[PDB]
Amino acid sequence: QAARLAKALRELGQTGWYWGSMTVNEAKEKLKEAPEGTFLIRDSSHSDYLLTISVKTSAGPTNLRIEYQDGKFRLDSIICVKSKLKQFDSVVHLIDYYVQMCKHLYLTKPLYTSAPSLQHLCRLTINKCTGAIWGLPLPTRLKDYLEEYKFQV
Amino acid sequence: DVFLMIRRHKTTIFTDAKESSTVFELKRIVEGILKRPPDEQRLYKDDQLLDDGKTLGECGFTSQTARPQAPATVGLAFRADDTFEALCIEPFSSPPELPDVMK
Amino acid sequence: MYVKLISSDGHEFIVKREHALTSGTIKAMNEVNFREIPSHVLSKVCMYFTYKVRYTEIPEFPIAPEIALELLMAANFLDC
Ligand code: NI
Ligand code: NI
Ligand code: NI
Repeated sequence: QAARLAKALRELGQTGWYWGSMTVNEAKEKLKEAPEGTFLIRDSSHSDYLLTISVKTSAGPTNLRIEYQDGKFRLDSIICVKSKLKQFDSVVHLIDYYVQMCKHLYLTKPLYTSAPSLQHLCRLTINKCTGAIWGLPLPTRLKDYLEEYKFQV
Repeated sequence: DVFLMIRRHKTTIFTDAKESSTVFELKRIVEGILKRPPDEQRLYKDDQLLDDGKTLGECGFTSQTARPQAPATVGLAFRADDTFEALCIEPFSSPPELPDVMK
Repeated sequence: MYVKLISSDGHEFIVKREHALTSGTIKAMNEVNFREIPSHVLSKVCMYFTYKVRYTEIPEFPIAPEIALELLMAANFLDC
């Protein structure tokens, strides 16, 4: 459990779109003029939840909390029908799942805190193309790097 | 700002300029780097020769069209004695075939 | 003000010195010759430098799959 949670929060730090202690008001101000689908993840200020997705809808920024229970992440079951909810060990996986599923929850482009490294941008690109890392013409160190973050967003 | 690649033969200059700045002013930038005066330069957008007095915006170099991550190409030709050389830009190298797994 | 970065195939990229310092490698080392980085990779590296400096709402940085593997190696080599 702590080992799994550690891996999940490490992935979340690698995204470049985790805003940590951002307040509710700060997120709305940040997403106010963003295109529809633009999203970020931040800490939830609510006792029952770890994280929140702040996302621009056509009607303004809105918030969807992420539950973390039994070592699994899932979207807010108070807002979404509990029975229709997929559970994930990884919260970046949760986000990636929904981003891809609309390529239900309309997520498109993340709001980066700062410019990602070129290395990381290359990783995203390679991830869009294959999961077969073992077959790539790269040194082991760079394969290890790809292995650390397998998501397309 | 408009983000540019000024290209001649096997030289490429990465630079930015205001949409409101002129072709001539861009030649002054080229002169500072490559040491050839404006009247020994011709600038192009594709095959279209660009007039000194036009702003970059009027030539079709807009902030939407010329981004940091995808700069617009300006071609550059120098004087070659009694004339101008033909506009010529050497292509960048070709990428290899994708690995199979990258399908 | 500017530096020259030369690809393996001999293309010369003239970029603002400030922008080039995005690479820890370049920062550590007027011209730099990259014997192992071809122009289809180096050109995109220079665009990365512009993008990173300009964004330090951050837009997407698109990379063609066909250059992604070489670009990764170059980025890792350049520490950027
Ligand atoms: Ni829902
Ligand atoms: Ni999972
Ligand atoms: Ni030529």
